[PDB]
Parts: sequence; structure tokens; C-alpha cells
Amino acid sequence: NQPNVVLIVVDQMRADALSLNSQDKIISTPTLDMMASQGYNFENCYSPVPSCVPARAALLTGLDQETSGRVGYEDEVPWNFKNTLPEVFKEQGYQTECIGKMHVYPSRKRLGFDHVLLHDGYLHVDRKYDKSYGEQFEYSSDYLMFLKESLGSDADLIDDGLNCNSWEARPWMYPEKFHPTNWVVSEGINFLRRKDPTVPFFLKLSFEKPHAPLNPPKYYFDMYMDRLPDTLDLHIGNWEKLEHVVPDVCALRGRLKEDDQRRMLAGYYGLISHIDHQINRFLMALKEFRHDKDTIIWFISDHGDQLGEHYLFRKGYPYQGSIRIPSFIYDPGDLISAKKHGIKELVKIQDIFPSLVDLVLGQYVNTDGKSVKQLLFGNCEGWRREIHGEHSLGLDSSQYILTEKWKFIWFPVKNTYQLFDMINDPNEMKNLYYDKKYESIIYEMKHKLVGYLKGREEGFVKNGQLIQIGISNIVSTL
Amino acid sequence: NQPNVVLIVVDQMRADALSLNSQDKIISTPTLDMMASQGYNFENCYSPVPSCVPARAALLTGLDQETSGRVGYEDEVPWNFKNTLPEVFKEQGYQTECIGKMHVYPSRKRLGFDHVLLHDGYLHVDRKYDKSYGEQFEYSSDYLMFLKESLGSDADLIDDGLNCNSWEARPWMYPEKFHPTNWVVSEGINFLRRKDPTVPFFLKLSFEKPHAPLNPPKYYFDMYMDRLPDTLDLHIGNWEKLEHVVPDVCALRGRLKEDDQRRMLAGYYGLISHIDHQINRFLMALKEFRHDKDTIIWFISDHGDQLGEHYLFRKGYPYQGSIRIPSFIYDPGDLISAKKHGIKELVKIQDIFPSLVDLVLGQYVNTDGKSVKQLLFGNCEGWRREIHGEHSLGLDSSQYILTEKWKFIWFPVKNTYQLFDMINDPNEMKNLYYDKKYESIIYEMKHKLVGYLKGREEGFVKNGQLIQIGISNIVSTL
Amino acid sequence: NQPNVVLIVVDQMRADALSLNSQDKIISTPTLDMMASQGYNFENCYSPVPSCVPARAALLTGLDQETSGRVGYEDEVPWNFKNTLPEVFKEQGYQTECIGKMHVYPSRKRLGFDHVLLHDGYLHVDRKYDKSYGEQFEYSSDYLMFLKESLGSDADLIDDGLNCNSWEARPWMYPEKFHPTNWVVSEGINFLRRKDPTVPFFLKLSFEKPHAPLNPPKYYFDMYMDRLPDTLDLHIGNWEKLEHVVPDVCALRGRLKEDDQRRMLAGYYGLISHIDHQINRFLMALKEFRHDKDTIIWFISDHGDQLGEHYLFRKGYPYQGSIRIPSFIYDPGDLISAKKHGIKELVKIQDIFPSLVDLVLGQYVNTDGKSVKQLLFGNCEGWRREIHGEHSLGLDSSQYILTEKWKFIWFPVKNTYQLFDMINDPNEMKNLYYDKKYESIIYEMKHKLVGYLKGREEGFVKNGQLIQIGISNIVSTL
Amino acid sequence: KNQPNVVLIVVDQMRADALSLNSQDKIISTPTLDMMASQGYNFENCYSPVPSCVPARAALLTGLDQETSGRVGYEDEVPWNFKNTLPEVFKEQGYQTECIGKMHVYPSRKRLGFDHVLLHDGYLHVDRKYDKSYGEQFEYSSDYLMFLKESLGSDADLIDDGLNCNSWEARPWMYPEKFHPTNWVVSEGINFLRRKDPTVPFFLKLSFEKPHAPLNPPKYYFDMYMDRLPDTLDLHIGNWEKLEHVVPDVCALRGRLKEDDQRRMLAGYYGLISHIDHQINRFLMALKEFRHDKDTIIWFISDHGDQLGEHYLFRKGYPYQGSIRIPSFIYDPGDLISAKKHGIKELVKIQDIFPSLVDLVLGQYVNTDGKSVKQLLFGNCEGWRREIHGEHSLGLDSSQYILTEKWKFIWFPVKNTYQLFDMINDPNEMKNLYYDKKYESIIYEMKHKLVGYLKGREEGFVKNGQLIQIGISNIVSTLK
Ligand SMILES: [Mn+2]
Ligand SMILES: [Mn+2]
Ligand SMILES: [Mn+2]
Ligand SMILES: [Mn+2]
Repeated sequence: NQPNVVLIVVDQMRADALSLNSQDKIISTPTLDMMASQGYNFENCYSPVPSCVPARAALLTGLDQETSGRVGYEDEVPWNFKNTLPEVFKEQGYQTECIGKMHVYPSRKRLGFDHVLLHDGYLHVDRKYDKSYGEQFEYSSDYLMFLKESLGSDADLIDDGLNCNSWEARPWMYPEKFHPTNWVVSEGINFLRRKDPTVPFFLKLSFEKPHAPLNPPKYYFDMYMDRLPDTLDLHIGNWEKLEHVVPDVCALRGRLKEDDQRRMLAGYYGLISHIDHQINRFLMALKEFRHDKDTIIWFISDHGDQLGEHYLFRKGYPYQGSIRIPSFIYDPGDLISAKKHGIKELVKIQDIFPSLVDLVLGQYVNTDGKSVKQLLFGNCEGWRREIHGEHSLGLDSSQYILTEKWKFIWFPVKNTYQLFDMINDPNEMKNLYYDKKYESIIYEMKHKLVGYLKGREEGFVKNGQLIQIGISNIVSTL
Repeated sequence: NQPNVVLIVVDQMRADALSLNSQDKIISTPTLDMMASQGYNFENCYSPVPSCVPARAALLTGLDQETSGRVGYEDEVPWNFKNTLPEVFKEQGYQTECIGKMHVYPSRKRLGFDHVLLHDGYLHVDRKYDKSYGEQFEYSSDYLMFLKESLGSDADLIDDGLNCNSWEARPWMYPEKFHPTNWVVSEGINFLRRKDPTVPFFLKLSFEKPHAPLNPPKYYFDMYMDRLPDTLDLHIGNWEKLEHVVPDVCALRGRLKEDDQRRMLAGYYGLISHIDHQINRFLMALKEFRHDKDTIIWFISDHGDQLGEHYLFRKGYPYQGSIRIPSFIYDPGDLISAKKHGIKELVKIQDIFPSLVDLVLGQYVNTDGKSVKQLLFGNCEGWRREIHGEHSLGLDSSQYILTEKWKFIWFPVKNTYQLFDMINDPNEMKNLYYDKKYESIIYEMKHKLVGYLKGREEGFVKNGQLIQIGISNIVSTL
Repeated sequence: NQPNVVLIVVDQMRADALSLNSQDKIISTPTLDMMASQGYNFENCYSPVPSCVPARAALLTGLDQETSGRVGYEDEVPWNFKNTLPEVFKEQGYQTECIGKMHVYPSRKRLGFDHVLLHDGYLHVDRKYDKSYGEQFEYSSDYLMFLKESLGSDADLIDDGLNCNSWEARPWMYPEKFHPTNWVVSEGINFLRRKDPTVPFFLKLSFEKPHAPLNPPKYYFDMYMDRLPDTLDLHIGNWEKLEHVVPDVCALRGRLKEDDQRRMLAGYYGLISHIDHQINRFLMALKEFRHDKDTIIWFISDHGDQLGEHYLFRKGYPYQGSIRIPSFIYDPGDLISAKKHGIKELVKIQDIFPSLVDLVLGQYVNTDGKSVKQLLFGNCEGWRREIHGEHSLGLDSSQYILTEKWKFIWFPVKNTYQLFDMINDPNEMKNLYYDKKYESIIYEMKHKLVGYLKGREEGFVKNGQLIQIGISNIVSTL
Repeated sequence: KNQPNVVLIVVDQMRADALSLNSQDKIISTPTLDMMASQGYNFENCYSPVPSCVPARAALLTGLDQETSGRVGYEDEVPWNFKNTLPEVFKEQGYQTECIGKMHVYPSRKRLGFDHVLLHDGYLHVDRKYDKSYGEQFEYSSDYLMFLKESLGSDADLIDDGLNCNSWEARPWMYPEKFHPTNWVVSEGINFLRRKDPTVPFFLKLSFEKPHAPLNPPKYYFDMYMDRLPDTLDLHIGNWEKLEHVVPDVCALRGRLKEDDQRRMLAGYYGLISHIDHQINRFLMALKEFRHDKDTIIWFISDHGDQLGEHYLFRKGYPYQGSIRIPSFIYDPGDLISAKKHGIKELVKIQDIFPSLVDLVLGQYVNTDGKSVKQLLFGNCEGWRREIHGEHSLGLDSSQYILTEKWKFIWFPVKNTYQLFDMINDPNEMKNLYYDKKYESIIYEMKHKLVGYLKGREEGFVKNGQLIQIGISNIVSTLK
């Protein structure tokens, strides 16, 4: 009795960009809606350190950021992990495959996958004309090589002029059939065709979208340009500061012209609805292989996107737009006997690894994350009450504690604080830190932060108190 | 210590078609906005003789129109200049390259560029079936040859029926990847790949757009057709005359149906937003070559476009639509220590040459233009108070003086005058010449014009006074 | 001194579908507008027998319908004419060429053209699987052969399902560059390239459009679908009868759903604006060959299209929609010394032949049509006051007299009459025949009809009076 | 004013006797080169003193002797710190300068006086390492390889048929003939003529990578030689060669091939040369289309020869005629040089091209080691050299030699062995004369010349006025 596993990873998808989680239901995600509502949808799933590299180290190893050391974004840091999610499945006799984005270093280090067909998207560390030929450009991306075999050697990832950290958006400029999202599913179907029939499979399907460039196929772009509402709400509350400058094309903060905000949403949502159709394609193929009833699917995003919310862009922030991720288990064969329903407790990306090994392999994994199995059966025994996350981001480096009621944030280089009522202010528009009615929570929350940060090399804590630090103390890896 | 230089030239782009300079902010130029606002934006930059050939002679040589003799448009006039912008950089050890439009004569005369990959757009003097094979059609344009290699030998520049001096507009009829704007950036990236690594580079990227034909890719055309405002303001004031005829398809004056005015703007703005994305592509490539921090970029247009304003089309007029050009230095490596800000003083296209040689090479150039270096540091010492420009245009030949307060225009074949308050009437809608309250300015302004024109071969001045001349006296080259 | 001549023929274009002639100015024909307004525009030009074959026999020979015998539509009738328009030019030393639609029989009979590159559109008599191979389908049309060489042998003229006599419409389903309208201009440019340089040319450029199928390129179709006015006026007056049935897809009469009427107009107008751009392409090429100033251009349509007006479709009717045609001389080299202006007198398609031979060759042609030369110089000496036209159309066979004030119509199989005031009722909405105030005109008009029809084989006249005839008496050729 | 254009045509690894005009048996088909060489000035005794690619191309471009440049053997990625080069002097004098094809310089895209270089160096190991810089490797190092990927698809590469660039193996080109690198050089030379600056004269280097291996000419030319090469192929084995009797390495420096392999190698090599010959004719026809056939001077040269199995030796880097003697001629159909056209028998070095062209065309001196051949063209031998000192590092077979108009004297300093050949009566070097005492006087003089050239060299060839054996670790390819 060994079920197959498909781990579907998308990059930079917000939790509220799953229509089921959304409040306004504008985004079209009919396939993911069905999957999440029919399985176990994690309504409170979080990427504690919300950017590509630290989130993916956490996904693969189950490790908290202090254990792995990945407290912010840094490329080309060694991945010295043996006990990884695909490695444990391999040890138990699975064929292990990854199609798409790994974002590990060295880029083709397999970390337990038998075989990897790699496309990390646009990575500056793989697109330098003076670095090693075999590790750069079309030799670093099997999708880009496919693009050159398909469109000719002159084709490249940047042909339409959109930057991978930019809010600029416009439709995919080539035939739709060559889009990277289709390619992941096409190659996932090729894996099903060509896999070893004598063993079960663990397959990671890892889409680089909806991470920019924001270039969905024209159909999906025009869909949203035609129907997005007239006014687009940025959830501007009582704490945001506008610097009143023309936005950098790769801005981390600021405000767009309304037309630019509209195009950004149409690109971003368009990429998501496109992923949704292509995942449905993969589901249809699973059925052609008679694997629709013996396979368990977990969908997750590595982190969110601020998308202009609070005058912020990109990620690496403590706010919900960055840290809250969509996440659900889809179990159409009913291999998990727990009653299917939405899960409210605080789940971390670190929990996926031990949950999958427990639920599918019936084994314990010694790591920081914890198996959600008991949550599925309605038992919050031993479950965390809070999450400590953080991210290095220069002046805007953050440290935060999230509970089911509060989010307490500290910016240690600025030495400023925020407090939000997550139940009544889910979009974090009302900073409460300066209201004396919350003096008790704030003192308790500061006390818990000392608990997490005492002893950290950056010097956050001196003599049991939180102290402003200089920007030179911030590191992305411990 | 030798920074690289990229000189980006566009053709027929209005100063107010850079969104940053625009008042209504309708045009989408997010990349150029960022570049101009982050560097030094010249808010008062002018092409004194506003058409292709005299402006480009001024750009390349720094010479005033009396010195070069190019007082209007004329093709196939010798370019007997040795002291040119690329030549000085070559002398100081730079590799010099031009991709795109030169508009010199002979067409492939290099004037200091080591290598030129040429595309002048549609030029009547290069598209005559009875002129030399090697200098005509696809042998005159390396872009057109690319088009024939890409689409087949039957492809040509006029396939969709749009004329290069016409207000008619419609989307590019072929796949977007073959557009001439993409080709300039593709070939600029090929130059970066293949350049001599032992020396710095001076690269001119010279787009033929947004000069007509007005055929942007469909995406950009539809963008504006969908969102341009309902009513399009032509700034019709108290002096324009409407001749009440069906407009010639290559008209120099008149009025369009509202739908034709809308399509013209959608074509023109669409070409500009397309250039903007493609420049962003080139910026991304500069970073892949690790040249994003050791390169100085100057963006400029050779002249503007009347675009229907004042019932005028094309260029060669004294009005702001023709003479005011977008122009800025982008310095992301902070190689220039002056505080970055907008520059208000009167800058001419003649100033680019000596400014670049001063700022980058630390040398003096003996020419008519002057280095803007001191302006960047806040010092208007020795700066001009006024510009004398002109253009031959038959009956509408003009002579004008522009200061920071006034524009005084004389049409010497018509022997009529205009006066505009540039501060309070920036769109030149209120001719003041017949108001007696301005008798003193007008007399002074006429006196200055005698100063500029006394001795000119056309006979503008007889016995110290300005006199009407016959049309046969007008010349385009002295 | 021999000017070149280009005769541009379009098929089924209404006179009021030239924007200059139109009242509402909705249709976009900027190139034709300029040509017609700058030359001599014939505001009252008529195809007396308004369908393809009889109009083209009249165009080529100058003969009235009684002389040629072509009083209605009939295919495969011999063309036993020696004295034709191209033949006279050939005799005077011209190279003669036709590109496009001839509609003669045998199809490749040249009738004075040195060379013909043929595309008659969809012709039922050339699309029969049991008729001669060499004269059918792709062997009858050099455009269709081009389509098979371009798209593959499976391509055909009917691939999108639109019928050549149908009001159904939709965009061209293939790449725009393969449209038949582009092909005429491409092949007209090939003729200019390859012509005999030692002699002048007479070139007929004969477009099959805007005759259905109504499949313009997508750009032009969407243009009108987006901007045509909400309500489309059919000019329904006091005489039309609605048969209240679902319209045949090739209906000669009836009423369409509003959406179908909108799509028909968007297809029809779209084809016309497309022709307009492609004619501008040909004008640009004429200039590349230095023939823009030594060439005289005459534009004409063979007949109109009812387009749903008066609950009528197609042509072959006596009403203005069918009989009034656009027609103008374009003379940018000013080879004709007459002052350029619009021409109001009644001109027939029979007049083109003798006008061109008189104006360009300085010779008399013995035919029924008359040279318009004196009209251009303001002299209506000897000019007709009236036109007698007609068409065989079963029950709706017609006979009519048109003057500058009246149109009098007789339907001899129905034996009904109509009378319209052409000055005050230009759209023929008020039948006056039953108003006693017009008894004198009507009696005179009936008397003139006896004059035209006495002796005709059909038996219209018996003992000096007009008499109802049976449908079996109607013929299309005498 | 009225300055002539110049085309320097360089081929790689072509033997002097693989020009039919120079050959004894006239088997190889080079009709176009025969015409140009016999109608112009053919250098019958032109030499590459250090016969491998990099030292010969340094000598060609700079005019420097191997001791001045330090290039005494093959070595990649040595800096080219030369300002005074052949294209630079023409550029300085107002010429547009262009190279299409093989430069073999370092860094690969250093222009060294060319306004523009369209680069194809052939197969170079230092340009084909997956761990070296992307923009300098494989299809980013070779504009021909990029053209092949654009033409055949990204799958295509330079080694698809399995032939090694240092190998005697041969077979026809496996792709359509129109994509061959020899055609590409001429196609792009025509593109340059189309797009050049019309206001200045041009200096154009057309640098073919062939007939250097892979030995893969188009099928037509391969079959031509397989169908008609003689049954017996002479290796010119004399009284001094020694066979090692091992299976030959596919990139062997010495040995003996099976008959069929030797025949295939000749068919590939000759086939490549006859193919170049047709493609150069193509270029001549294009020159006339641009009306430049009578205002252009052409100099054809090879950088060094190829042993081709002769004396049981392969490749190059040897002191024998197969390696050091190169075809070389000036073609001047416009009669821009007034000297009567004839063949030139005196000793000419590859170092002489640079000063000769600058003298003949520009009327200037260059301060280099080579000398202008102009006086020879006019029949004046006054002061012209009577000997050449050459050498090459090649491990145990490292050589030092003196070539005069009559003798070649060779010293192998690691083996401490000597050879002497009569170049008039024994032009194929089959009879070593060193051990015959009749020649002791000549040998004495030749050793004394070598002492003069080699005194003070860092390798320690000379001690107390005498040539002495050196250890192999003393051998270097570039002097310090
Ligand atoms: Mn990510
Ligand atoms: Mn211009
Ligand atoms: Mn017709
Ligand atoms: Mn070589």
C-alpha cells in the first residue's frame, strides 16, 4: 500500500489569490477551488521567512529559520542537508522527480530527487555572461533550452522587456503553447509516460509563475483587463508612508498609476488562472494513467506578493500579503480517512515534509515542522499557538510574532513596532501599538520576542531587552 | 577609470510624451520615467532646427545651424565633419558602435563609429528603383534585410500601406518579434556579447520610432484605443487658421476626424510605450554583462511631432510640439557626483557632444554647444539666456527666439509675427503680437533677430531692419 | 508626351461608401478621400445595368446595354469586342496589364491586355468539379494558386464558410498577409518592377473586394464592430414590403437581426478601409518608381450594394444603392489643366473608355459613352440630361429613367411604377407615383420609356404603350 | 588619396606544396590559386619560422621574430601586448579594417587594430570548456557556430561528425554543403563589401580555419580525391626516420597509418583545399561586382604547414619543410605594383608581410623584425637575408634550425642530435648528411650560427661558447 504523491509548488502566489480563500471571489481559480474545498484547505498557512530561497529550504527540510540559518534571501549558499522530503521517499522505495523550480545551490544539486528537469525562472546568479557556461542562461534552464529549440536560438527569457521583480505587465508575446507554465505540465505528463512502472512516484511540479515577469497568455490578460473592478483597494490604513516619487520599475514600495495597478493585477491574476487550467490538464492526464485515485496532491506557494497593498511591492515583509500562503491537500481517492474540511490552526511551510512522511509513509521525521495529521482528525493536541517569522530587508528588516489573535512586528534597524488585531483587522490597516489600551499585550509580545532572539548573532537583545541595531548587523544567513 | 556610454536616440518623440514631463500622465513610459527622475532630466531641452537631418548634424557635431549650414531639411548633403562625438571617444580608446538610424550621407559613412548596423527607417532617397543597387532598399537597411531573411524576400517596409509622413495608423501586421524597435535592442545585445572586452564602449542605440509609420504592436495600439480620453485637446488658441479641406494623407496642416486623431495618438503613444519596454530589456541585458554600474546613459529625441496640435502635423515648425525634446542622463552607478535633480535651463541638442566629452573623458571640445556639467552642480555660470532656432518650410519658414519667458516668431516669407508668454501660455494658444502692452518686448525681440540674421545669404535683413523675402530666397542648407 | 494610366476597379462598392460622398462620414477612407477631393470626383456616376458582367462589358467597350446586349447578369456569353479600352492604348504603344478581376469569357481572353494575372473572386461557373480542369478552381484564379503555394494545397477560397452572395460576415481566418486585396497590390508592384521600361503603361488594378465574402482582416472588422453607431438606418420609406421570413443566407430581400446587420456593415466597411490602405501602398510604390507625377489614376466601382437598404440585398436593382458608383480621377502631376473640382452631371460607366482615350491619347473613340473632358473644364455642352438603365431580375426586373431631378421606375413583370424626387428624397423613401400632383411628370416619363423600349424583343411596348409582360419574356442578354 | 584596398587571405595549416603551382606532381586541384600565384608574385621560399598557429599568427600580425615576441612554441592565452600591428597601421592611415574568420588571439575578441571582427577560430580547447566564462565559450566564442545554430537549430555543434581537430581521421561534411565554414567566410566577406564605408579604402583579412582538421570537406571534393588519388602515396622516407610500431593515437604526432587511412586523410585535406580554391574564386567574382577587382591588392598566405604523414610525422611544430614552408603570393591584376610579375626565390618569412604591405601600400616604415619584400619584387637583393633561424618547443622533439639558400641544419637540444640536408638536391629531406665527414666545414659554420642566435637564452642552450644538451624541463613555449 503506497500512494503516489504530487507536490505542486507555485511561486509568489498570495493565499487570498485562491478564490476559495478570497473575500471578493473575483479571481477565477475553478480547478484549485474544487481541489481545496474537496480536500483539506489550510486557511492559516504561513511562510515564516517569506522569500524564495529561505521558504524553499524550509519546504524541503522542515527546518525553522534559526536551524537552517536562512533568515533572509541569499543566493549561492550551500544546501548541506541530507534529510530532505524527496530523500525520505526515495529511501522508502519511491521514484522521485522534480519538474521546474528548485532554487538550490549548486543549481543541479538533486537533494534526494532521482531526476530534475530544471527551470528556476529568471535568476540573476544564473544570467551572468562572465560566469560558468554550463551553469548560465540556456544551460541553467531546461525550459529556456526548450524555448530555443522551439522558437530558434535568438529566443530568450527577457524578450518582451519585463523584469522579474517588476510590477510592469503585458501579455506573453509568443505563441501560447510555448509558455513556461504549459511546459511544466507537458513535462510532468512526459514523466508519467516514462516513469518506472514497478514503484510509486513522488513528483514535484514546481511552477515559476505567478512570480514576475507578469506575462500570462493574452486570453487571461485581457480577461482581467476587461472585468477587474473600477477601483482597486490597496488597504491603506493608519501607518503607511508614501515617499512621493516616481516608482522604480523594480520598486519595493510606493504607489502606481491606476492603469499600472490594473495591468499588474491582470498580469498576476492572469498567470494564476492560467496555472489553474494547466493543473486541470495534469489532473486529466493522471486519470489517463489510472492514477487519479491512488495519488495524494499537496498544493502550496513558497510565499506571497504585496501587490501594491500598503504601498508595498514584492515580498520579504512581515505583512499578510507576503507571509500567508495558499495550501491544501487534495485526496480524491479518499486515502486519508479524516473528514474533509478546512483547517484553521497555524500551519507553517516547515510542516509539509513531516506531514507527508507521516500521512503517506507512516514514519516520523526528526525536524522542526510537525505533522498536521492530528489536525485533519480534529485534534489540536500539541499544536503551536504562535509563529515567529522574520526577514532581512535592509532598513525594513522585520521580526514578528503571529498568534490566532495578534500580530506583533518589530523593525530592529528602525526600532519601530506595530500591533494588529488579526481577527477584526485581517488586512492590517489599524496599527494599535500607540494605543495605551494594549499596553499589556505589547509588553508580553516584546517579552516573547526577547525569548526568540536572545543569543542571536545580530545583537537584537542586550541585557534582556530589545535594542535598535545598525543596518550592518543584519544578515540573510546566520 | 573610463565609464561606458550608451546614447539612446529616438526619432520624432515629443518632450511631453515622456510621462514625467507630461501634464496629464496618460502616456505609459514607466522605464523612462524612472530613468529620468532618478538621473538628470532636462525639462527645457530643444532641437533648434527641428527635423531629422539638421538635428542629427547638430547632435553629432555640437554645431549651431549657421556653422554647419543645416537650417532645414535636405537629404544627400555632404557631412564634412572630422570632430564628431564618436570620433573623440574613439581617440580616447573607446570601441564605438551605432545600431539603427544615422541619416548621414553617404548612408554608410561612419563619422567616427568603428562599426554601424544601419536602419534609417523609410527614406525616399534610399528607396528609388533607378538609384544604385547597393545603396537602395534592403541593401540600405540592415533591418529590412533582417526582415527579408525572417519573413521571406517578399517582405518590405510598406506592406501595411502606412506612409512615413502620415497621420494614418494601425497595428503592426506581422509577428511582434520582427518589429524594428525590438531589432535595435536585439542587435544592441549582440554588440554587448561580441564587443572587444579590453576597452570601454560608446554605443549609440538609435530607434527610428516613434517617427511614422504609426504601427506599434497590436498590444500597445489596443491599449490606447481602449483608454485614451474621449475628447483629445488640440490646444486651439487665437491664431490658428483652418483651410477646411480633406486632409492630405501626408498633410503638414489641417484637422482630422476624431476617429483618425484617436488612431494617430494610439499609434504614436503605442510606439513610445513599446520603445519603453524594449529599453527596459536593454537595461536588463546591461546588468547581465555587469555593466549596469559603470555605464552612463543619455536619452534624447532628435525633434518632436506636432501631432495635430494647432492644426499642424509633422515637424519643421517653431512651436513647442516640434522644438521641445525629451532628454535626460541616467547614472545608476552614481558616477557623476552632482546631486540628481531636474534641470530647468535652456539646453540645446548641440550641448550633448561637449557635455559627454567633459563629463566622461574630462576634455574640452571646441564646438558651439556647451557642457551642462556646471548645471548639474547648480551653477548657471556662462549659460545662455536664449535660443535662436529656425526652419525652412516654404511659406511657413520660421525664425524664432526663445527665452525662459518669451517666444518670438517671425515668418519671413509671410512677414507675420507671433509672441507667446512661455510661463503662462506654455501651449502657445495666445498670440500677443497685436497687443500694444507688449510693444517694448516686440521691438527688443525684433532687434535681437536682426542681430542673428544680419549678413545671412537669404536677405532677411536690409539696412538694419527685418524685411519680407520671396519664397525663392529660402534655402535648407547655406 | 505619354502619361501612364492606372485604372483602379473595385467590385460592389457603393458611391456613398466613399467617405467624401457619404453624409455621416463614418466609413474610414482617408487615402481615397484625398485622391477624390484633390482630383475630379464624379458625384453623379452610374452603372446603368448594375451587376458585374454587364457593368464590366460597359466599362471595357463604352457600349450602352442595347448595343452590347448585356441587359442583365449572365455568365459565359461571348465577348466579341475588338475596340476596347486596353486595345486602343496598346495600339498607341502602351504596355497593357490587368491584375485581378476581369469577369470575361473565356476567362483568360485578354481583350487588349498584353498580360493578365487573373482573380475573379468566387465564380460559380469556374468552381464546378465536372468542368474543364484547366479553367476551374486554382487553375482559374492566380490568387487561389498563390494561396495554395502560400498556405498549402488544402487551402481554398471558402474555408471560413462565407458565401459570395451572402450578408454573413466575420474576419479573415488566415494571416492578413495572404488576403486577396494585398495580393492585387503586391502583384501590381511586381508589374512595375518587371515592366518594359521603353514604353508607357496602362495598368488595370481590379480588386474583387468589397464584393462578398465579407471577410476583411481582423483589425478592420473589429474597428467597425467597436465604433459603428448603435442604430443602423435602412432608409425604410412608404413603398417597401417585408415578407416576414427568416432570411436566406444569400437573400435578395428581407431584414436581418440587428447583430447580423452590424456584422455585415463591419465586414463591408472593413474591406473598404483595407482596400484604402492597400491603395496607399501602391501610391507609395509609384513614387519609388518615379511615376507619381507622370501617371493618371481613375478609380471606379462596377456597381453598388443594397446592403439591407429598403429591405434589399446584393444588386441588380434600380435604386441608388445599386446604380450609383464612386468614381474619380486623381492627377497629382497636374497633367490635366482643368481646375480640379467635383463633377455634378450624370456620368455613366460607359464614359470611362472614351474619356481616357481623349484625355490621355488625344483621340476620338466611336462608342456610346462620351468623353467627360469638357465637363472637367466646366462645359456641359452636348451632355446627357438623363440615363436609361435596367436589369433583369425575375419578378423584380426593372426599367428606369434617371434625370437630375427625377427617377421613374417601371417593373414590367409586376407592372408597377415608382417615382422619386432625387433632389429632396435622395434615399428614395417617398414613392410619388400615386400622388395626382405628379400626373404630368409621370405621363411624360412613361412616354420617354416607350421611346427607349419600342422594338425591344421582350415586348415591353405594344401599340405605343407600356404593357405588363410575362416573366418568360425577360432575358439577360438580347 | 587614391589608396588601394588590401585583402589578406589567410588559410590555416596549408602546405606550400599543396598549391599545385608549387607542387611537383600537380595532383591537387587549385586552379584559381594557381592563376593568382602565377599571374602575380609567388614566394617560392616563404617560411613560418615557428610553425604552429599562435606563434605564426603573432609573427604575421606584428612582424616580430620569435625571440622579440617570446612566442617560441604553441601556448594559448598568452597576452597580446602589441600596439604596432598590421591592421592598426592601416586603421591609423584611414582604412576601414575588418577580420572575418580566425584570429587566434587572447582575449579572443581583442581587436588588435581591426575596427570589427566576425570571429571563427575553429575548434579551440580553451574556448570549449563548460566551466569557463559563458560569453567566451562555444557558440558565444564563434560567430560561425552561432550561425550554424541559427541555420540548423540549437542541437548543432562543431563536432557532430566525431572528427577531432588534431586528428588524421577524415570523412565528408555531414550537413548541407551551404553551411560549411569555408563558404561562411566568403559569404560574410561579401556581406562586408556590401556594408562597408564607401568613403575610405578597406583592409580586409579573410581567415579560413581550413584545411586545418576536422578533415571534412563537402562530399563532392572528398569523393573527387578518393576516386582519383594515386594508388601509392609517397611518405618520403629517407635514412633517418624511426618508426615506433604502435597503434596510432587518433591525434598522433608521429607514426604510420593504414593505407586506407592515409588515403582518406589526403582526400579530406586536398578536398578542403580545392573547396577553398572555389570559394576564393567566388570572392574574386564578388570583388568585380563591387568594381574593386582592379584597385585591390591580395596577399594569400598560410600560417604553417602540415606533415601529413611525411617522414612518419603528423601535425606541425617540426623543423621540416612540411611544417615550415608556406604558400604565399601577391595577386595584383590592377598592376598597382609596378615591378614586373615573376616568382620570387629568396628566403621570405611570415614576419615580412606586415612591413611589406605598409611599405608597398602606405609608404611607411614599421619598426619590426621583418623586412619589406618590395626590393625583391623589383629584382634588387641588396642586403636581403641569406638565412632563417627557426625553432619550436615540442617536448623531446623540440628543434632549433638554420635554413639557408642551400642547407638546413637542425639541432634537437633535448636529444642532442643533429641533421643536415642539402635543400637543392634533397628538397624533401630524405638524406641526413650530418655523419658524413665531407660536410664538417659546413657543420662547423652552422653550429657557430646557432651559438650566435642562442647565446643568453633562458633555456641554457649555450655554455662556454658551445651548444649543450638540455633537460626537457628547460623547454618553454613562451620566453620570460
Ligand atoms: Mn519565490
Ligand atoms: Mn527625425
Ligand atoms: Mn461586381
Ligand atoms: Mn594554424
